[PDB]
Amino acid sequence: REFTIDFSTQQSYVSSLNSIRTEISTPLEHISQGTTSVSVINHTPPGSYFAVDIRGLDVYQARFDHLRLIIEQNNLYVAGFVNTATNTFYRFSDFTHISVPGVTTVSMTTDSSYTTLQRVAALERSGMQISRHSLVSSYLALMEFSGNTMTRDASRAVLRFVTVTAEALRFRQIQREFRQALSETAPVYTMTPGDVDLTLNWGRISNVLPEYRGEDGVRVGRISFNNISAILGTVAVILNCQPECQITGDRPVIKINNTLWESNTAAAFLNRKSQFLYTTGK
Amino acid sequence: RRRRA
Amino acid sequence: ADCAKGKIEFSKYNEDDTFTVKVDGKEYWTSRWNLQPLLQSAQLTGMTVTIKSSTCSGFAEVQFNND
Amino acid sequence: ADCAKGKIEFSKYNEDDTFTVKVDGKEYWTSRWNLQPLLQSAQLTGMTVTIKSSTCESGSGFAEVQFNND
Amino acid sequence: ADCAKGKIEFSKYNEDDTFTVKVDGKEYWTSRWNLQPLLQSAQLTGMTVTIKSSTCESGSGFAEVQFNND
Amino acid sequence: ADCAKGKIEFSKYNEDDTFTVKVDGKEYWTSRWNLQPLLQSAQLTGMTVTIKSSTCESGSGFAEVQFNND
Amino acid sequence: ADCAKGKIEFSKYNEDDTFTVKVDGKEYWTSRWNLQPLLQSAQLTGMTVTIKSSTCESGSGFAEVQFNND
Repeated sequence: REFTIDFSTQQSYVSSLNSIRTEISTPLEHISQGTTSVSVINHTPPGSYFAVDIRGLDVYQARFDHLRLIIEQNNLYVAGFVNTATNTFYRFSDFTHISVPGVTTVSMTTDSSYTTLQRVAALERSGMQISRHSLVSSYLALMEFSGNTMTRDASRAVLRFVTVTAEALRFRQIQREFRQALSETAPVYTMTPGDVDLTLNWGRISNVLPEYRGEDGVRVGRISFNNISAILGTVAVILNCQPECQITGDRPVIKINNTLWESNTAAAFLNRKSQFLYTTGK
Repeated sequence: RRRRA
Repeated sequence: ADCAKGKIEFSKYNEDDTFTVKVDGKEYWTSRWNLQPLLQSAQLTGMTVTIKSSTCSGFAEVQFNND
Repeated sequence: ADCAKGKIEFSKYNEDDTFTVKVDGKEYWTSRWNLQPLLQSAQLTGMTVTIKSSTCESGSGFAEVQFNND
Repeated sequence: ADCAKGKIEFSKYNEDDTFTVKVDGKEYWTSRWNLQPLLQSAQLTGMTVTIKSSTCESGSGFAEVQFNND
Repeated sequence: ADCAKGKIEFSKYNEDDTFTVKVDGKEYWTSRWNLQPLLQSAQLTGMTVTIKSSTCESGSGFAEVQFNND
Repeated sequence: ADCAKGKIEFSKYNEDDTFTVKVDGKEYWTSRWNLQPLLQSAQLTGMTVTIKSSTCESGSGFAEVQFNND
């Protein structure tokens, strides 16, 4: 399947994301209002992907229109990017199982981890700035890119595009914050430490939210939600609980004082022995 | 395994 | 003997550095410091605890079960 | 006496290795090291604590505290 | 030997300050103080543990245990 | 003085028996073992910590810290 | 040297009371008593830990470890 993400306006951008979510995921019964929900990605076989055509970098103009992202459907990872002018798929080393017909596949030495990408890009995501202007620069970098090894500028471009496509699909919070950059004012979106933490906790969140039944709160490691509006304002799409669903153990949640806790978080602060014995037993 | 993009 | 079985209704750190729990309507205390985090964890996660002792006052044997 | 009952508003490790909690608008400190992680667990989980002392003036010490769930 | 691998079915603090876990239908005790909260947290989250001991009969002691992510 | 306020970005135990935390872009260390589980729990639960010290120089030691759920 | 940076694949309490973690396919042990709960908490929450030591071969000891949120 092919989808467009159109950056022309906040309307076109949010419309694009919503359409993708509707096609690839199903609302949770207990976290859904109108057609705005936390949804679970529908099961697809391993290696299934969808394509995202990038449009509207120049508002409503049919230009800058040769970038396509290949997204593994079950986990929303960007597996690589396609230059549709050269018909070339630059594929990260951790996605050799993703086969795209009709294109020349360039298998890259670079893996898609944020650790690798930030290193090669010399750019940390916390404090990363994204604007319409830097999305155009990112587009140009990706269409100039050639070869099997990610360059600094190509890595910066992927960091920016992954944030405003796949991570925004996952997190309505990132959708809402970034979309201001698309307005006529053209402000800068700055990725926050909270945004970053959300992306790092996506699997854990995905394991916990299917258990939510209207508790007063949800606590998943560093992540806290205090009501359904906070959940819906933050999270849009979760994994179908995939290996990212589980860290250790087999208990998704503990209800404590009408708060739904990730059980591993509670376990990780309830595993201390007597403090006096701890501190004096050096 | 560290978070993939 | 199984002195008490159930959820911890409250726990209490005492001025003499012992630790009290109320289980099935009865209060019991222990002087074993490592039981303080173990009991509070049981209380927070909803474990069934079985207080055991030769005289069912003080205890130093307790079983923990997930609900 | 029951000096204060409620959730822990903040906790604080002090340079003399005592430990402060604020409950129902009043601050109390304990020198019992064993209470430090137990009070942190209570604070994290929204436990209702009851500070018990013979001196209940804010800024006073305590070494007895009850932990309740909702 | 690897005596038992699985989730902790119950745990027990013992009057001699040892600590017992039931794994794969068999009970094992340890005198290692530091294992008490580590085993209880494994228990509450359903962590699989591997008990390692010279003897594997229920009632055996252990001083070595692996915490797995299964 | 309030040296730094924020969530803990990382923590680290060093061979020289110091425990470093990074808060709001600044690194501080403590050798109070009491503070290791308190700080790590704060880190993994996302509490807001306020590092407090007489002097707030970069890389300086601390033994006072406030913990807030938010 | 930075020996390993990754999630804890398993942990083990050893007969000599040291504590072993497997990170990035290699096993590392520590005698530092303060680290045992911290390492189990890292394992439980899937924290990325950075093991630093003078030798990085599997079976090396360590005393220095960083706990990261990413």
